[PDB]
Amino acid sequence: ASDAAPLQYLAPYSGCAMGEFFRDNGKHALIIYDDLSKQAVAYRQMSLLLRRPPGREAYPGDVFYLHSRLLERAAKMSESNGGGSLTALPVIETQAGDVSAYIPTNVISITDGQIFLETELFYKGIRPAINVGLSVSR
Amino acid sequence: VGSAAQTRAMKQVAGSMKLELAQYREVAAFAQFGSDLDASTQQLLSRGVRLTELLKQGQYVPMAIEDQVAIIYCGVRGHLDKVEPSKITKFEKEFSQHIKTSHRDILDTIAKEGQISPDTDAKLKKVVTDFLSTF
Amino acid sequence: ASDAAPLQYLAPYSGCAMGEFFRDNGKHALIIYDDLSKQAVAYRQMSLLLRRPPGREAYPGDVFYLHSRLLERAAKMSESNGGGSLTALPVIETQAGDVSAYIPTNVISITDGQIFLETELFYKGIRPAINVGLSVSRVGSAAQTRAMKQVAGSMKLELAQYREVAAFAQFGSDLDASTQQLLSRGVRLTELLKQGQYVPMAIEDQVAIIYCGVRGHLDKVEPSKITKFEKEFSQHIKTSHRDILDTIAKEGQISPDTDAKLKKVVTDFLSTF
Amino acid sequence: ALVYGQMNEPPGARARVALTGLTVAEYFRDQEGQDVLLFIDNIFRFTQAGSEVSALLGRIPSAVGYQPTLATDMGTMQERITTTKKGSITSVQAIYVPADDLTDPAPATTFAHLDATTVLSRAIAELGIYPAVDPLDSTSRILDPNIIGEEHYNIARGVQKILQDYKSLQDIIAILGMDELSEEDKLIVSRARKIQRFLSQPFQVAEVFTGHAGKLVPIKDTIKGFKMILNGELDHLPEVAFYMVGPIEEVVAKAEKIAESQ
Amino acid sequence: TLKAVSIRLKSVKNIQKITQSMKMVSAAKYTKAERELRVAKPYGQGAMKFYEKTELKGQLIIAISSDRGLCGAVHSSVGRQLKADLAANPDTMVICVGDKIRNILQRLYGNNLAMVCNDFGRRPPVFEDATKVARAVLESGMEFTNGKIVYNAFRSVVSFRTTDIPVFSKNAIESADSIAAYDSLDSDVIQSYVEYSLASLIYYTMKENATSEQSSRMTAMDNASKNAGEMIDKLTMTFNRTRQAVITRELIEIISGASAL
Amino acid sequence: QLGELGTGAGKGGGGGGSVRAAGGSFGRREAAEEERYFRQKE
Amino acid sequence: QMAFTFAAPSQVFYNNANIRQVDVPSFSGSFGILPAHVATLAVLKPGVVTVYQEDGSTKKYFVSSGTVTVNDDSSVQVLAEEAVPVENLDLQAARDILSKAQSDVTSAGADMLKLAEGQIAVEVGEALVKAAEG
Repeated sequence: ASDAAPLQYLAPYSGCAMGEFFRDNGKHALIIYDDLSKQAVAYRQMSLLLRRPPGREAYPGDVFYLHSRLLERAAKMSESNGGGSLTALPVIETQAGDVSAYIPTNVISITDGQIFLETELFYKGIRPAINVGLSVSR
Repeated sequence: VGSAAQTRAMKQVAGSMKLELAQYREVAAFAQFGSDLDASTQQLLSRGVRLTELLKQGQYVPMAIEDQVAIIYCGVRGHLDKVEPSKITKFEKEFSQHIKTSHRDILDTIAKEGQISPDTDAKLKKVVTDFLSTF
Repeated sequence: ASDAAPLQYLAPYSGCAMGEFFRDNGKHALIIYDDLSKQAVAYRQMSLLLRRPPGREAYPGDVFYLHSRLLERAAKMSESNGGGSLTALPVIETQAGDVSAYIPTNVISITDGQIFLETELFYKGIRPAINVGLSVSRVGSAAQTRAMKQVAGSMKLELAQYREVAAFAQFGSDLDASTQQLLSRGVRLTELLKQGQYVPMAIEDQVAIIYCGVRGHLDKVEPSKITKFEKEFSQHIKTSHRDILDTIAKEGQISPDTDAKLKKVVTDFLSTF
Repeated sequence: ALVYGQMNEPPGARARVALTGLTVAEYFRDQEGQDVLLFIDNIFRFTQAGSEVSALLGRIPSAVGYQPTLATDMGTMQERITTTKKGSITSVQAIYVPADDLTDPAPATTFAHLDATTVLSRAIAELGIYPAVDPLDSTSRILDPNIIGEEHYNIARGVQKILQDYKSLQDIIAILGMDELSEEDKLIVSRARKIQRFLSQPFQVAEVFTGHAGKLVPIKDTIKGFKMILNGELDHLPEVAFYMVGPIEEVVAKAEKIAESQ
Repeated sequence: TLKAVSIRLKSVKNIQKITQSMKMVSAAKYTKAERELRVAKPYGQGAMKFYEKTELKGQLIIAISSDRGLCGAVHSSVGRQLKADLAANPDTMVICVGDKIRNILQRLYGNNLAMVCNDFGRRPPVFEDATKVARAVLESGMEFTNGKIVYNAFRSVVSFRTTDIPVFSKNAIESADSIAAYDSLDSDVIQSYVEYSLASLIYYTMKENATSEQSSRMTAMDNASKNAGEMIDKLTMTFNRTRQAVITRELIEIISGASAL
Repeated sequence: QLGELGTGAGKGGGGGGSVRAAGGSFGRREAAEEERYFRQKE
Repeated sequence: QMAFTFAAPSQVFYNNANIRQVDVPSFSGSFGILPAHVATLAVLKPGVVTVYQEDGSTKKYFVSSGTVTVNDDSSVQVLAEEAVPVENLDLQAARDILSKAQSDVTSAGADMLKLAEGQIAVEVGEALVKAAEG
């Protein structure tokens, strides 16, 4: 949080490149973006300081392409490409359990399913507080 | 514009309809939890339900002003209180046919007068009761 | 409103400097800004036309600084500075009760307490329509006399208890005796705070009438006759029992001996009343 | 030490005065090796001043009118408040929530840095319990059986569970009465009222306004005292003996003094 | 819009306050009523013991209700059971205690309504009201051989069952097969015992019905307050989202107008 | 279609308390019970 | 083995408790009950129901009206209108109501219904006089 917004914007792509080394060399890598909601805030700061037109919740229009070009690099390769893979676990923080907000709905439309964690289940002592009915694996 | 945009026959029957729909609006809410109602209130509720089903109309079939006035006049004078609302449309076609080829003198009388006289009101009510007996 | 926007923006600072003359010379001044909402509109007009960067609701970024540097000049000066004072009563008009709007949010943060007024309470007969549960005074009872602090502490506690059980009083008639007592007392105290316009009353009259409210002297009277009791019993103690008022003024409070004398006066008056 | 960035100051002064107080606290950490306390009041006015500065500089505001650099402005200040190898700075920050909305960008950015929470409730103060900390609404991240200890965590969870049962039984007592579940809920309500009284404590800085000498309870005395109340070892003492006394030895000494005076 | 959510949130908040106030009042009445039901239940057990021992099998129908409505599904389901009686005994006169049963059943079987008691429900049921109904059955002179009383049984706090307690006549009691085993039977003894057993069964149902009605109203307001509380929380989050969206959208419009110059 | 009483302030039919201003179905319930009482009186 | 169900609209006294003897004042004669009694039923009258449990304890319960039923399964169901122990009663109050009843009888005149009510209160008052003074 003390680092500049361009550093927080660049860091998911830097880690993805380090994970894409294992994917393209026949090995398998797991990557965790903790969290992409803060990277969208850092990118919104860069966009607003560049006088770009704000949209929904003052986010730029390419905040979907910000995460889509990142997460699409997590793929399972064919045997002619070495057979490696990259697995992505993006993290999104909601506000009062609102998965209908702009940024979480963008990432849900990108990823292959979401694991939803409930505040109500977390208060009751259920850990991990995974919502079974609202967790999808495509 | 109000009633100035209506003809004399329509203004006579739409004013009474607007009063009855206002009275029906006061008493239409009783179906939520009410069970026992006054006989005059039940008649107002039944007539207003007929009027709400009277305002329904299919697509691409606009009806003439004389047909609209005659059907609304029957709706607000209690001529449809004995008819189930599901058969209002069937009555709207068949009864209008009955007063078209047989009682066309009455239509000419209303057209020349421009309104509904009490004698013409009694004549139309007798045709309605005769048609409902045949219905 | 016919004056230019710079004149409407500059008027609170001009009046504050006039009140600061009394503050710096050892005297006490009261300044009313009626109202600061329109002064912020005038300052917004100048800033927008000077091509200054607009913010929330098109207000400039230094509109908090506009009202804070005005309202911080209301101070109670030290005894080495002459002991003068300047008291500010800013007025803010809110839109449909939205106290979270930008300009009301700023002035609420600056000031030392608020006096909320509602139109719903206004048409219920509560005039002045002060919301007791919402209005705050951060200085507390340090700004009250000994007699007023003695009685308003019990009145605040009783009115808080009445608002807790105010839901039952609307329909509940077969309640317990304690809840009926709490709602009946709060009705007397709510009717007690009603006051006409352009008729302020002295602190002795205010303390006496709310002493009768919180000591159960009004539980036997109807709420519609509370206002008539407020004026007539005040006359009954201003020209027939002046010795009790002298003792209260001499000691600054109500002793239990003076409490017993007031109880006998109320009982004798309510026999006549 | 006070730095006092006042309200009648320009937004640049109010935005930087949290950095001024942080600099004084950083000297006591780095150049003295101490555990420093930093009090920020108010942290919302730090955010508000930064929003005014960005509006003055002409930057396009972010959502709900805040500055585009809101997370970085908060993050740059809050990341200097940490434990280093020389010392630490612990920050207690007064928090204002605008429009009672916890999803507002100013509290939502602030809550990402908080490690605890101390809620001062006026309802607790109306019961005469001082300090008026709400025992259930006050949270902490380090309330886990790895940072504070197993006995600390279990006693804290038991105290919270007892007070939650008291809250769930208060309406039942208010409707029916004290006669419920024979002497099981009577034991729970007796312990819970003893817990609420034992949370109160006299303060040394207020010992001339109240007359009660202040107490500084060590952590082991607190854990031992609340373990005794949870185990029912003090069911024969009045609840008044648990009020405004620091250690649990003060409780039994006060109960003995009551028994001697009676 | 923001105004529509604010108006709706204010209304639901007032609904929760009323239902919470109703829940506290109805819980107080239910606590008092169940306290007296704890002693007035074996009173009905002893009264029904004689009719159980005779094993007599079945006109008149007693319906127990109250003028205080909106207590749940009490008067609706009891009237529904009464409607099933109208499909089973269409020629049976029914004596109702409460206007709600009269309102529901007058449209269907207004020709088979003997009398409807009103101005009842606000007061707790005591024996004098039971004797008023008992004297009403006697002095009316209406012919009846068998009969039953419709009331809401008190199964539990959240569950109430609509059952029937059979009530016979003096003439039917004399004609009973097992009544010959009971001795000291003459006209005056049977007549007085029957007209007091009736006033002991009516008192038993009135205590069961009152406790069941207060319990149903208590759990209905409890469900209403919880549901209004959940609706307040969702409307508060919707209000906060809409308030933030309005501020952001209005500022973007001002910025776009400022940048286009 | 007539703007039934209690459906909402400015939404065709309504006007009054918070429930009637909010409309929906509780405003319909308020209008139904009130009009039933005053029709019984008349 | 004699199940006792002595209840009242106000209070409840016994619930299936084994009692050696209960003597009941009924309209068919002020008879007594022992376990496995005669299958019968009778109507209570103003008088002193007595309870003699398995321990021989004597308890007096004055009632004002009611019903008494003994079934073939040795089950006793005595229901009374207002059953109270006689110790919380006053003989002076009993004669005061009795004198009031006598005034009602004398002032009844042609009011035969009021004459019956005076006679009824006379029976209740005389029952309580013997109850309280015994």
